[PDB]
Amino acid sequence: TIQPGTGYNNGYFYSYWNDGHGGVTYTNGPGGQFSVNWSNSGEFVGGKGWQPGTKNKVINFSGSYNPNGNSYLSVYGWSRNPLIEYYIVENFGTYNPSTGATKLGEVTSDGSVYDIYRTQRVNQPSIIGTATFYQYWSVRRNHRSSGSVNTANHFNAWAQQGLTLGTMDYQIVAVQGYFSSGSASITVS
Ligand SMILES: O[C@@H]1[C@@H](O)[C@H](O[C@@H]2CO[C@@H](O[C@@H]3CO[C@@H](O)[C@H](O)[C@H]3O)[C@H](O)[C@H]2O)OC[C@H]1O
Repeated sequence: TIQPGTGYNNGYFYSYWNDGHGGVTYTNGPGGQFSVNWSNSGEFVGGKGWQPGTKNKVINFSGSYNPNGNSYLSVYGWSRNPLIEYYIVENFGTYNPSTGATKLGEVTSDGSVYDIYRTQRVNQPSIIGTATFYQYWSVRRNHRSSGSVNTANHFNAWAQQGLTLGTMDYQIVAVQGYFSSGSASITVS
């Protein structure tokens, strides 16, 4: 188990963040592996990947994802200038993050159709401090906890629809939770 923060572990960049609430354990394992076990958590996001991401990375992931409540499993990362939090959501718990959001298209990639959305966070934490910024979403219709994500297909379709990214910051497979419980064990490559 590690403190929230960022660094490298067995060759992979990791980011682990929470809102301080308690109830989440993040573990870096061998190779590209990480595990998250949480019980009546606050908000948190943790996973392994790269710093910086690229616009055409093929990300592979495999393992087990057992949320009990509000949680996502996503390729997750940020761009700078413009500041964007983005999500290629492969699975989730009790909440589809695109509920109520404006649908801005579809993309077919890696065995499923994804629905595309933009949302906005207002004065929320970010990689550069409290800010108001857009989120880009690709929400997979066929949920899964293993597979391959051709991020180019998503970034290109986003750009097509006017969801353009700035300079890439980190890019990970992440388990996210908001006041929920669960376990996950995920291996990235
Ligand atoms: O030490 C600083 C960190 O705390 C900062 O980390 C980022 C803070 O925001 C994270 O994203 C938020 C929560 O879950 C998301 O879905 C919300 O919209 C986000 O508001 C991101 O995970 C962290 O990396 O990074 C900069 C540091 O100075």
